[PDB]
Amino acid sequence: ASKPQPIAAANWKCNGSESLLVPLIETLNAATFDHDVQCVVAPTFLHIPMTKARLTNPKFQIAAQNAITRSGAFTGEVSLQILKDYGISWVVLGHSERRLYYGETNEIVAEKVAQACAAGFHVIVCVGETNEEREAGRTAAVVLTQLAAVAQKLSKEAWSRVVIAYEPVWAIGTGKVATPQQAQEVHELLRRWVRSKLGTDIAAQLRILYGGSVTAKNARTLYQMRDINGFLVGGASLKPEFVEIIEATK
Amino acid sequence: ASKPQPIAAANWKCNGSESLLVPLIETLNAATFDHDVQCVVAPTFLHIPMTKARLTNPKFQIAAQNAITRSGAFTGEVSLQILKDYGISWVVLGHSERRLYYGETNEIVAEKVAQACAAGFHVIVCVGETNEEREAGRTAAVVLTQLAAVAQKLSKEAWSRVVIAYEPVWAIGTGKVATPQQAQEVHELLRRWVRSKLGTDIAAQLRILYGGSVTAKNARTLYQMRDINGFLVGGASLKPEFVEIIEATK
Ligand SMILES: O=S(=O)(O)CCCSc1nc2ccccc2s1
Repeated sequence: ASKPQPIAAANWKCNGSESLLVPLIETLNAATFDHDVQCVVAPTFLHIPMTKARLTNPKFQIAAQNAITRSGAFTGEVSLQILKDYGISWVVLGHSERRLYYGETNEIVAEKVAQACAAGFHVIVCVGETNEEREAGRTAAVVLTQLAAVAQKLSKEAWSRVVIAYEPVWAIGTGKVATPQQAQEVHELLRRWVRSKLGTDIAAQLRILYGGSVTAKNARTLYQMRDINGFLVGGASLKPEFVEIIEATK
Repeated sequence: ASKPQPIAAANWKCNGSESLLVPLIETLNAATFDHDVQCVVAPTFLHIPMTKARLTNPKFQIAAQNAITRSGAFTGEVSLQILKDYGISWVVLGHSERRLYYGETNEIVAEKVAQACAAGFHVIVCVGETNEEREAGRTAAVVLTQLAAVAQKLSKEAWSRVVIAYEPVWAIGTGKVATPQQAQEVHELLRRWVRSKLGTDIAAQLRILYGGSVTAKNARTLYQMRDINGFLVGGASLKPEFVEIIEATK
């Protein structure tokens, strides 16, 4: 029925410096919103400590940009347990960049999401087709296969901590945002699939966010679509306009 | 010639928590090392901040366990520039776990090392052959090709900030503890290659660290080997025992 609580998530990706983030964080702290909205900021692992120490806005949660399922002999990686111990309860998993550059198959992503949910994390699970896949008319087949791989490892209860982020690969950092119709069409497909497998309530309460060239200028029109519950913001999240994007979820 | 300054590096891998690392750090801080030695601790990115704010032992430098060549749209990753801005001047690259689980090829490792050196970092370059490769009699071909790949991208002057770590992946991967003799067998060929391809000066100043199983029990015997200049320690580097391992390089 009515839309669940919206989410405005910032993916700073592999960017940042203390001198840059300090002022940015202060802007976030001074920002107020008159509607219920879950704001999220995902710094690089290296910047999580300074962010957690400085960010005070209660409507904000800190998320890691990735994580592996187990602590151990995995040089260079950061596990969910390590993040949990540090007080981080949100995490982005399966980002297109990780599926494409760092060998994250649908199954690997699913294992990550499964362990994250079991660990009590709110997970922003990313899905999305490439330009070639959309041109070949494989969009639905692709995103449903990505989502299905994850769902198969989750229990019914786990969905209360699951968030889906649809980011068409052709819309990431290209300045070519999906039209409201294009986004709505996929969000519908995703939610309808979830409903067929998990029921009315879970499908209705599920937040499905759009990501890919989202800006303060195109955010409002996108958010008004019936099946869009917020955004995963890349480039514009490291700018002051990110506050306007949040306001766009009112 | 005499051995150059030894290095005792701790690779904490994907392990750590405030409760574990604080006591260990203060234990390292309390220890006093009378000889010339470069100590290194490589915490996960998440723990680098607490380590930098707490580590005081004068013999220590803090290193990252990995890094990518550039900042940008690489969700989950940390770039060399972000680390440098944070004040981290040491980095481990090409560790077997990344070459095996995260598809880091010789070219990828070589490129990372080249940009690292260009960025002014001291780099611990990891090389090593698997059990299969060793059983096929390919130890030399494998490790030297890995080393050659990185060597081709560097200039002679860069080696002053390069460090090689030999990982007997064949031993680690089979749950075995390589003997000082098996360790030295590879260090001998590694230095022979460096001596003939890069120069007598480079070979004499180059630290070639043993990255196999090192504990307070076998550290001294390993360091006694002619071509071993220290270690890249695993599990034991997370224990107070690491103090004795460092002392074994005297
Ligand atoms: O060479 S293989 O690909 O068969 C094994 C590589 C070791 S990676 C892994 N190590 C552990 C250890 C405990 C639990 C789960 C895992 S996955």
